[PDB]
Amino acid sequence: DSAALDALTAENKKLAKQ
Amino acid sequence: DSAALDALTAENKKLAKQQLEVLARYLQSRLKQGSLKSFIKEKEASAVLQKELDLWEAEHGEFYAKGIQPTFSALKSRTYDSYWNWARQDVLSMYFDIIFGKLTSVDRETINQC
Amino acid sequence: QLEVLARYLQSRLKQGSLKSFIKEKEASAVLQKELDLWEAEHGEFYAK
Amino acid sequence: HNAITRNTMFVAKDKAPYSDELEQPVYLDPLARVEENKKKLVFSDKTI
Amino acid sequence: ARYGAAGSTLIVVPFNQGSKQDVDALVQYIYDEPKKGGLGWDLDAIIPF
Amino acid sequence: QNFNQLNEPEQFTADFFEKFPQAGKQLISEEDCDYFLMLAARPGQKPVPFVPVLDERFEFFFKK
Amino acid sequence: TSTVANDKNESATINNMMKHLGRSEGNPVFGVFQKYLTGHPKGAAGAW
Amino acid sequence: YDPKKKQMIQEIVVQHDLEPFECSKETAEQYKHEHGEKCEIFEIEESGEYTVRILKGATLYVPKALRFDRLVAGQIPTGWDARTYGIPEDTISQVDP
Amino acid sequence: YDPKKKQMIQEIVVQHDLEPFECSKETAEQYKHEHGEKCEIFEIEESGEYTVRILKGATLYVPKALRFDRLVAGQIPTGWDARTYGIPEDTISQVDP
Repeated sequence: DSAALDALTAENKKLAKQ
Repeated sequence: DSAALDALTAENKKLAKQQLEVLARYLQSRLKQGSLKSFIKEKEASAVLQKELDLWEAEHGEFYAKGIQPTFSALKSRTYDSYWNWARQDVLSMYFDIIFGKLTSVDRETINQC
Repeated sequence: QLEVLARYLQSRLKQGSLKSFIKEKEASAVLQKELDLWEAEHGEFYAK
Repeated sequence: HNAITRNTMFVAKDKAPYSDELEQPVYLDPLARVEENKKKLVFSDKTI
Repeated sequence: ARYGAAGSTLIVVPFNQGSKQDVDALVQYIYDEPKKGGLGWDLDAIIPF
Repeated sequence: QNFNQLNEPEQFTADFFEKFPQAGKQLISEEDCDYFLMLAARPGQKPVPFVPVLDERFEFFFKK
Repeated sequence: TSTVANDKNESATINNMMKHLGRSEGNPVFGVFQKYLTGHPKGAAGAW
Repeated sequence: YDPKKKQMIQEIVVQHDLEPFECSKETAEQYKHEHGEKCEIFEIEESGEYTVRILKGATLYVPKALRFDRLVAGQIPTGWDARTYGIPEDTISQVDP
Repeated sequence: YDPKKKQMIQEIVVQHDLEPFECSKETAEQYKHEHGEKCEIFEIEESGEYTVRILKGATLYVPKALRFDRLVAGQIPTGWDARTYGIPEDTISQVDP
């Protein structure tokens, strides 16, 4: 789902920002 | 599809895990030295201790086991020596029994108290 | 970087490590307390 | 018995025995005594 | 309180006669001097019922 | 023991309050006043020939 | 105390005391208000 | 109040900048006033709230619990209520126990 | 006490695990007693001290300052000392001002 894809995008962005 | 999304998640997790192992190897930090080695070693030690305990409890039984428990403590000693106070207390208690009609000399409890 | 990656992976570098270990050490201490009770109540010869 | 059965043991007094007009006249008369009126003990100007 | 005569002292102690440690600790507590937390007593009778 | 002893209630009342002299000295408690008001309105009973209380049940007591 | 209610109430109280005790008209008491200079030290007020 | 878990707070100087947290403008300004160079406050222009970041060298109070050894007290019977004596709820909320 | 900088502490729930800090066994045990699953205590076998890690979801008290608007009080003159009246140092350290 788009919600799952956005969650994955947020997780990757979070790792990159950390 | 959810299968494709899970595959992407697994690929990202795999990359992160490989980077994690490379960094741990570089730092000489062992991700399973305090873990899982020490843990299975202490579990084996506990198994040995439990084997000795099972020997004791099978040789003696449950009642003997819970009965050999020490219970003595000098801090739980209760010393009673105030006969001096209890004498006057009992004298007065019997005196008011007499004056309220709860006691007569014929009763042998009176002679015992006296 | 190591801690950031472990946090991202939800891998705990001290869950199997050092928590399970101090817990099993406490359990072994309890067992050794019972064993010390038995051996102090009966002695070495009776024990062996 | 009424208070225990009805949880009315403490009856907060909403108003003083004297009105705002008779507050100070009662303060300044040592002989001012409350009188009964409608079953309530209140100060009246007749006693001031 | 009802029976303790002059000079009598009743010391109630917890004690497990089914443990060697209580036996040793109790005799040590009875015979040790008061300055070591004992009683400093010499038993004139024993009634192990 | 049985309410048939109340068919001659004056002497029974005298014996009862000779046994309980304190009853004739103590005012009726609030518990027993509430019990009395409930007995005065028990269903299946002839409504009492008096008015015990002036309350929301005053019409009930007055008219039944 | 340099508060509205306190100063008004205290002036009224002193005025009513003198009016009831028949203080001769034209003989006011002079009011001292030390707290203007020393502040209000709660308990030490009346002592100062 | 659990005497076996008597709550206290211990002062610690932080050796690392905490990740920023969100709060109102007033609280962020208060944080900056207290800490200063050891705090950092920044408006989220999208909403209006503020982000506060506590920096290295700042003082924090991390709670700790002390096993207190006075567990027994002579207490009014449990379930004692001022309501059962007719004291009104407003007085109960206003005055001290 | 600076009324323009009245110190207060604000309760915050942490959204990130703080880096471990070192302290004694007693203080680490107190921290674990208070927080529990939200704290991690471990002994440094090299020394004997303990490291305490505060985890996500724990409660911290971060100080804040409030610009208080009562800056004026009637105060005993500056430099007033009980020593000049002959009150001994031990009494000064024992008793209240």
